[PDB]
Amino acid sequence: ASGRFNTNDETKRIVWTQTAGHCELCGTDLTFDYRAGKPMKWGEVAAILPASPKAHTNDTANLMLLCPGCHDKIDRDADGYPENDLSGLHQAYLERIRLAATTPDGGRAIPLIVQSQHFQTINDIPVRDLLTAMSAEGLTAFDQGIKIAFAAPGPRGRDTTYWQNVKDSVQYELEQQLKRRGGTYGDSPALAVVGLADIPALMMLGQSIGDRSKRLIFSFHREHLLRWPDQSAEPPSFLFTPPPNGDGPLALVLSISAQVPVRDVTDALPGARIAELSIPEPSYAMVQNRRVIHAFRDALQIRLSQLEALTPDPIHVFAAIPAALAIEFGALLTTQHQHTYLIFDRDKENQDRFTQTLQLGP
Amino acid sequence: FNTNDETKRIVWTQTAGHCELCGTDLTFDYRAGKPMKWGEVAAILPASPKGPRGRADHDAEAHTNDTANLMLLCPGCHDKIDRDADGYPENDLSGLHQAYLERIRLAATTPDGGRAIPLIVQSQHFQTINDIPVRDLLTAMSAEGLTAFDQGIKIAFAAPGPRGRDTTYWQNVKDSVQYELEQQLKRRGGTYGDSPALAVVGLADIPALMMLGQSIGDRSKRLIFSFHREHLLRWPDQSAEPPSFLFTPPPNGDGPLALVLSISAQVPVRDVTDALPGARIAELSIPEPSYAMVQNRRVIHAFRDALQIRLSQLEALTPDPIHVFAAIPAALAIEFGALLTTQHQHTYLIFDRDKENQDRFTQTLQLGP
Amino acid sequence: FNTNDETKRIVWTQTAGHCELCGTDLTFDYRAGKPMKWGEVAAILPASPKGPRGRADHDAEAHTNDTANLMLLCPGCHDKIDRDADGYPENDLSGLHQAYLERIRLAATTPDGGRAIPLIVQSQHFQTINDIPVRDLLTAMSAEGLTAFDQGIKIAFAAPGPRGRDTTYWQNVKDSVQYELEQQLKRRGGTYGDSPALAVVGLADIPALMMLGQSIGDRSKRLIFSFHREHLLRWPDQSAEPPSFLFTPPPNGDGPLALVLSISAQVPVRDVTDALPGARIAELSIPEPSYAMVQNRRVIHAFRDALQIRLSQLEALTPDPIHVFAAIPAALAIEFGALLTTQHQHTYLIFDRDKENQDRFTQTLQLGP
Amino acid sequence: ASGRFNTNDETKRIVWTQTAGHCELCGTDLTFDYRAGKPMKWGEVAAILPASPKAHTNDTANLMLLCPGCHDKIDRDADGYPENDLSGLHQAYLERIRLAATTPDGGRAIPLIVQSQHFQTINDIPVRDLLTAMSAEGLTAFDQGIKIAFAAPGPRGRDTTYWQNVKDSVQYELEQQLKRRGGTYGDSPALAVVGLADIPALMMLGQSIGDRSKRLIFSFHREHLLRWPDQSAEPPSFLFTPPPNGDGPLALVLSISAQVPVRDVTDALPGARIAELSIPEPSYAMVQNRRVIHAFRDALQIRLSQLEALTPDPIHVFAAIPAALAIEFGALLTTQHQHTYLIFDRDKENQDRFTQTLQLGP
DNA sequence: TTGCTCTCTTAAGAGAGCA
DNA sequence: TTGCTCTCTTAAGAGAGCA
Ligand SMILES: Nc1nc2c(ncn2[C@@H]2O[C@@H]3COP(=O)(O)O[C@@H]4[C@H](O)[C@@H](COP(=O)(O)O[C@H]3[C@H]2O)O[C@H]4n2cnc3c(N)ncnc32)c(=O)[nH]1
Ligand SMILES: Nc1nc2c(ncn2[C@@H]2O[C@@H]3COP(=O)(O)O[C@@H]4[C@H](O)[C@@H](COP(=O)(O)O[C@H]3[C@H]2O)O[C@H]4n2cnc3c(N)ncnc32)c(=O)[nH]1
Ligand SMILES: Nc1nc2c(ncn2[C@@H]2O[C@@H]3COP(=O)(O)O[C@@H]4[C@H](O)[C@@H](COP(=O)(O)O[C@H]3[C@H]2O)O[C@H]4n2cnc3c(N)ncnc32)c(=O)[nH]1
Ligand SMILES: Nc1nc2c(ncn2[C@@H]2O[C@@H]3COP(=O)(O)O[C@@H]4[C@H](O)[C@@H](COP(=O)(O)O[C@H]3[C@H]2O)O[C@H]4n2cnc3c(N)ncnc32)c(=O)[nH]1
Ligand SMILES: [Zn+2]
Ligand SMILES: [Zn+2]
Ligand SMILES: [Zn+2]
Ligand SMILES: [Zn+2]
Repeated sequence: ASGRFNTNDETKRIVWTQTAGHCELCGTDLTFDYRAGKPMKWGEVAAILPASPKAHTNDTANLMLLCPGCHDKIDRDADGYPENDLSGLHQAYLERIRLAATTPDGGRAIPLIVQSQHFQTINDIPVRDLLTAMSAEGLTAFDQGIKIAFAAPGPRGRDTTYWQNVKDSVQYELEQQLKRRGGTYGDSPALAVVGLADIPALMMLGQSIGDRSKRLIFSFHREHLLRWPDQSAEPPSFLFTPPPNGDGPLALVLSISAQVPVRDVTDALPGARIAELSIPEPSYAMVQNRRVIHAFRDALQIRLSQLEALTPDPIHVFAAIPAALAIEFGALLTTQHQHTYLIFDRDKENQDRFTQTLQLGP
Repeated sequence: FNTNDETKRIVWTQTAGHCELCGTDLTFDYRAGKPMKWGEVAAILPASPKGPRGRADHDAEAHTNDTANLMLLCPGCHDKIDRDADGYPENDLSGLHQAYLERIRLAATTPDGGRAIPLIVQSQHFQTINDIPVRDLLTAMSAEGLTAFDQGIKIAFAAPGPRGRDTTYWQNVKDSVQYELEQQLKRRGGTYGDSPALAVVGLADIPALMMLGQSIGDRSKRLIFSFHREHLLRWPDQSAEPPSFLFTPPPNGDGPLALVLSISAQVPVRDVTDALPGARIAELSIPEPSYAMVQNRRVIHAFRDALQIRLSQLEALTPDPIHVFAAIPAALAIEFGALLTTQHQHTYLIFDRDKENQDRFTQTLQLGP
Repeated sequence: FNTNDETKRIVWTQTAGHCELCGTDLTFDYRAGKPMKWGEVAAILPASPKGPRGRADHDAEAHTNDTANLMLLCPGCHDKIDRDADGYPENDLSGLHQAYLERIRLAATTPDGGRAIPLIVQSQHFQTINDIPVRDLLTAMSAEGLTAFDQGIKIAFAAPGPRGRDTTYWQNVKDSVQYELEQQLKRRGGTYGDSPALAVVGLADIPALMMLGQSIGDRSKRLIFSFHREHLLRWPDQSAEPPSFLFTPPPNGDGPLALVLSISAQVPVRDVTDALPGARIAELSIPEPSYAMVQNRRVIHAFRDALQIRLSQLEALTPDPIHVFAAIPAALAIEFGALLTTQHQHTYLIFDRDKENQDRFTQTLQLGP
Repeated sequence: ASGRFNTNDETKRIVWTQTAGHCELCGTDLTFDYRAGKPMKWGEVAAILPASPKAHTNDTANLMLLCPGCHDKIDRDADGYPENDLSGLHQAYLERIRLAATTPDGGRAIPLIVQSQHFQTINDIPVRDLLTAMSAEGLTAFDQGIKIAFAAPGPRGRDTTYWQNVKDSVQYELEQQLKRRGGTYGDSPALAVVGLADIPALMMLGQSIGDRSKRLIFSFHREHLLRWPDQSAEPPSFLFTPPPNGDGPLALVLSISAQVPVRDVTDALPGARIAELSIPEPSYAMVQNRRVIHAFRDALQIRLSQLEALTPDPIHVFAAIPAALAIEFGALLTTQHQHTYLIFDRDKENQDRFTQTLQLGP
């Protein structure tokens, strides 16, 4: 349409970069020639047009990149300016490109390693291993990682005070690091967390971090370490057997890492009515990727909704589950609603007898 | 063995002139104000096989101008990846490169979808951090073609005090929804015009989110978004078919009418009748209650349609208030509120789980006229 | 013409291995976890006279190892100053260089002064942004030798609602001072030990800051800091002599006893008697009321001593409450509160300016037993 | 004392850098030899000692730099480890060095230029000029500056609605940019602001920004532009003449840029009782540095405390003051306390007649 | 078993005949 | 009046005789 707008080569380079080399009206990639091995004729495969009718109309930011076909459908005056205003559409297009181009700063993250004193001695997880696993997924620490070890219990054992001090220790550290807002919008950083400790302690870590913020669990794997064994693996089916009817105490057995024998459960809890969540082939190596953790939580909560409806009384939990799953179990039970859960764990200093160690509830 | 000028121009173009590893803008110096191209076109596999990530089986000449091997980096990111090859291996750099490039391509091919005011409303009544990232809402908006003129509004309720969610707490929630939000929309009004749509995501007390919905319904157009435990602000599955919303009508009687919503979880009847003796329970539910069920916005719209039907039926049964006991996702709480704006002008008394009374349901806010 | 290794080692040493223009740590890569020296020793005046800031009268060889011409910079800051010489001229770069070096030298020669918990308490009752920077408190602490194990506690009151500073507002202020703060000190307790001192700075409602002082007095040791309109958290003048705190005793009578504090400004009597008819006014003042008068902590201590005297005298005059009308700096409001902890256990009724009643003084909080 | 701890050269370089090359117990600069032209003997002028008695005792971060004199007063075992723990003192010393080394990120800042439509046309202030003035003082923008121009008034004039829309426009922009927290501690950025507009509008900008945050005013100077004329200049004395006694309206004349004639004040305000704040030599060029602005505010508030005490009635303001001073005047009057001020300004389209244009108050 | 001199590597702008 | 080839500049690590 009538005239054409003139641009020097420097202006062309600027407009091509801020648009990512696509037509702003149809989205066609105007670098097709290069992708094909043909030389780029930058000034032939694109037209540059001011977005507004004819004193910043020529400022680079108010200049548009269009393919020739879309440029030909634009009515223009003898100077190459549009007759109708496309400023809104153009500024919107630039905004979508910037949001995508700035997405890497959405990775700002706090590293957090939590261990028992025992696994810290036998199987220390250094910050370096968490950082490289974080980096490969786009999660970017900006300061020193938090590396915590759960305090050893005194004579009173792991009583309510012990567990409340654990939760305060973890949350004090997290909140200080979650004040370190940054990036394009001032968002709090993401949390990148790995745990290796007894299952009740790991559930208390889940109680501490919750599941209502940008948070990514990582997992320590005997063979693959902090790297995910297989990003393309599909989560397994989580099989459920419902509890028999009766008045005995309700028990939830989680047979994920291994098959828990019923006799060990009824030894610790006489009269137990066992409901069980299992997978077809229990294995210590089952946490192939993060989706497995998400799938476990989804299946678990579906069944806890059924079990909590069955009775007002506590649900007694006997879990053989991987560490990353134990954290997600704790984080799931952080709504306002609180059913009473009594967590049993095997005491390795008392011939692996299931022992009640933790209570979650109102 | 140098990268030619056409290829460097392509690298700058397909990355939009930002660092692929940290997102900083490399086309301008914001400190002193001069346009400048201060990035570096960086090689993943080096020319020298002795360099970082060096390999003997790498034909350097066959890849000098291969943009699969060339990243736009700030000088600092570039200096670090060349000093720590084991920490920044080829396969990890290549995957981040391809992922960065694909996000830009998808933004460039997304058609304009209009404008909206981003609105985040979140509570502090959990015993854990609760925080919706702004970037993630803006990104979900952008995936649908929606842009905004600023990063929008973010309201965080004051936390409960030493007495829990008491009368003062709920006064404060009201003031946040009915005064603070309105004052911030007024200020930003003008930039967005006469009737700007609100792109809204909530994660807050269920009675609060119902009050928000009522307040924003009608007054403004609305595009609902949802926070999801696995997918955050991204819709889990745009192809998922909504579930069936099963309704159970109340028994006949003179007892108080209760509307139970069992969507996130099965609400036990014993807990309703303990709070409201003689309750005549009507229930909306899905076949498999689950926290994860908000798969796409069509799920939200199907809930609305199913409940709009049932609410008019229940208000006919009696002129006395309807008592709500709801285990529902946060986005559905907002939609429930929006149904009560001007049409369903019956009094609704909202019950909620009370951590100060052993998880019993107690009465919180009254909605309606 | 290259900088020798000894001089580069000096540059890295005197800058503590951080970028002199942006403060980033250049001794470590936090993303992937490897110690690495990723900075650059940069020349202000270049070797080539054609380069950025180039000059013909610069003997490059006489300055190759002159640390007055050499800055430790990140690669990005370095790349920008070399691309915009007019935006980053020699005289501006040299001044920032010398200022960076002198701050490090002063920190290194500051003797250890102990530990303290940083505590910021601020309101939202102004019609403008109100925000005390954390860095500035930590820096004032460090100038006195005080360090902390974390950046400390920062409490921001909820803003007034649509009814102004009503009963709900003051309940919330109380909960912030008496529950939120105590819960955060409990959590951080253990790291700081049995009796950790609080390095406290307030900028909040005068009655709130008095309530804070009462709550923190005795319970904990205290190092008071002050926000100043010109100097921020830095003491304006450590050599300034405190002013004389002039006291005017109340007239004899049976009327209500009023304590007027005219330190920031002269409180008009008409405004006291309008709020409290029959008031018998005692007044503490300085010769020249001014918002700027908190020149150093000795000024604060002199106010405390002057007022401790007068408060015991006034409580003897009558067992009925003392009515406070105060135009005082925020740090003195905190100290007033601390005097009322366990010693002055008389009832004090705090009046404040009310924007909802045309700037009249109205009653707010009651302090005491 | 007995043994000595051994370090390789790489460890020495790390310890010297994290301590800034000073003795951690006495603060002596151990780079004295270099400053004198003598070669550095790094291993002779300093000793490196673990801070804690004898498994991170040898980690670089737990290693101390001491001068030989202070090292000799440390009792050590045969391995060179201290017998008493200096970990607390050492970690404190490192913390003070880091706080100083990170001080440049305390400069993160939002640029803000505010102008009238008139001065935007006649004397546009580009962002570049503000940025370079910011940069020279250590203030560092991270995104595009805000550049606002006050809306022209409609038929109703600059009424209360006009002025409330100004204040909302300014505060909306500021607060969005003050969400861009960052740096070491998550602080909101500093505001760097320059105004060039009519004095009432500039006072409304001061009402919008306040004086209770990290904020630095800049000033446009006819000769020196946005750069300060003279950083070493001492502020002038601000002379005050008190108002005569009577019942007429109270007027505050500010004769800073120029001497305001009394007849112009009494023409606009019959019966005016004039109090005046002036300097010895009024001049358009008087804003030599930022301390001048601070000094003006301190002197002004001292006198406003006197005048507001004199009468409950409004104070009528007739100001010939520089633009930067007009902003600080507006920001001063943002406490909870509010006396009524009526601002008169010369109407350049009505032969420069002083005209009441703005009211500040409860 | 540094711990000084000189070569090497990687990025960039500059400019020189020509398009 | 780019708009490809080759030289130039600035930083760094590497390593080679020697300390
Ligand atoms: N076989 C079996 N195991 C049972 C039974 N009843 C309970 N369990 C417990 O389940 C866990 C299974 O081992 P895991 O490696 O899959 O998960 C553990 C667990 O989450 C956490 C703490 O260890 P532990 O107390 O031994 O719990 C073990 C078992 O007692 O950390 C995980 N963990 C432990 N070591 C590692 C490691 N090297 N790598 C990764 N994760 C680890 C029952 O009947 N049978
Ligand atoms: N399981 C269960 N929950 C019940 C029962 N009776 C009442 N409830 C309440 O329903 C909500 C279910 O959690 P949700 O995540 O599906 O939805 C909540 C809700 O819309 C809002 C506020 O949370 P809350 O007050 O805890 O209400 C919770 C429960 O108390 O926000 C949603 N929400 C909370 N956490 C998240 C999260 N991490 N991600 C997304 N949305 C969230 C009953 O019997 N059983
Ligand atoms: N001029 C004047 N002020 C009066 C009168 N009657 C009562 N007042 C109140 O005194 C305070 C004086 O301001 P200040 O800055 O010296 O101290 C305040 C005060 O300690 C706290 C809360 O502010 P506010 O409620 O406005 O109380 C203001 C006034 O209403 O914080 C201090 N504070 C406020 N702003 C700042 C700031 N920018 N920098 C530092 N401290 C600040 C009366 O007749 N006249
Ligand atoms: N001579 C004189 N001036 C009087 C009298 N009564 C009132 N005034 C006003 O004072 C201002 C003095 O000029 P300034 O340059 O020192 O400050 C102005 C003012 O702060 C703002 C708007 O300008 P204006 O409306 O002309 O106010 C002028 C006068 O009317 O911006 C400042 N300003 C204007 N132009 C510039 C500039 N080029 N550079 C810097 N600042 C400027 C009275 O009796 N006599
Ligand atoms: Zn097109
Ligand atoms: Zn980068
Ligand atoms: Zn830097
Ligand atoms: Zn010493």
